[PDB]
Amino acid sequence: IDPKQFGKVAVLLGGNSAEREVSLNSGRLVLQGLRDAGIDAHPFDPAERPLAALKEEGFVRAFNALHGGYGENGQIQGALDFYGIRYTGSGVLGSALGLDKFRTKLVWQQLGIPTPPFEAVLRGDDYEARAKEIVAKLGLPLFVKPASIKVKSADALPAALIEAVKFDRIVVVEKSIEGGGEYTACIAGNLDLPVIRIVPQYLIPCGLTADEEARLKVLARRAFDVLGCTDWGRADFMLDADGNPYFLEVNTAPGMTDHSLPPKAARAVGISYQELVVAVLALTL
Repeated sequence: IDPKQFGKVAVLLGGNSAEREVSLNSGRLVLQGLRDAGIDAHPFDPAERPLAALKEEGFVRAFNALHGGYGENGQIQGALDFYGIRYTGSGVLGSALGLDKFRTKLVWQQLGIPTPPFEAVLRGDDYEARAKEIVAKLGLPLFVKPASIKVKSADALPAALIEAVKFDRIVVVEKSIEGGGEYTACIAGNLDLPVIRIVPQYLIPCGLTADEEARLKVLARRAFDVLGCTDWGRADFMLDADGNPYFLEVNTAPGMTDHSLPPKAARAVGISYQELVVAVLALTL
């Protein structure tokens, strides 16, 4: 790909979210890789510059290296769509739905994409009542995940429901999957990237058979695509003790630091950092 085909590129980085510092780190490295590949790239921090400057300064496309908040929830995607600026990763629906664990899991359940069973808790519920019904119906341990804390005993759940409804009007109480591990499949166009095991480090080889890895990647890519997400991201999943997968969530704005997942997945099969960034930007052509 001739670098001049990309035109003038903005690397979106920084922003106003809690994850600002990680985004600066991603962005600085994406910018450098693009510039090393000959691409006319420039940083653009939307916490500090007005979004209209993109059109006014002739930027034709953006590599989005923002994390969290408006960088990942469809807001900046919508605003860029409106200004005619192409960008990496998922459009408005994919991004909005991808950050919404509740609706992601409803879509999955209805389309047969396996995902851990769960109950919803809503700001204003009888917290003490629900806890009782939820532990009875689902078991322990549970995870309390605000839609947009691990709980191991029944009487600890109320306090966690009270606390988690402070962060979202909708709280997903999810059954924990035991005995298999946590994994992630990085998605970057048609690049064939290996499954990574996540140890709460990132572990390659993930320790599954090549056949299992191959079928889980197809399934992962489907879990991602059915939400409207396209081109670039991750799908996280648990395996139970027999190797049955359960998808947890997707990520539509993955880290691009030197210690982030996709660079580690890429390097493991001989794809350099620079090649990864160029290929992900290439999808916007």
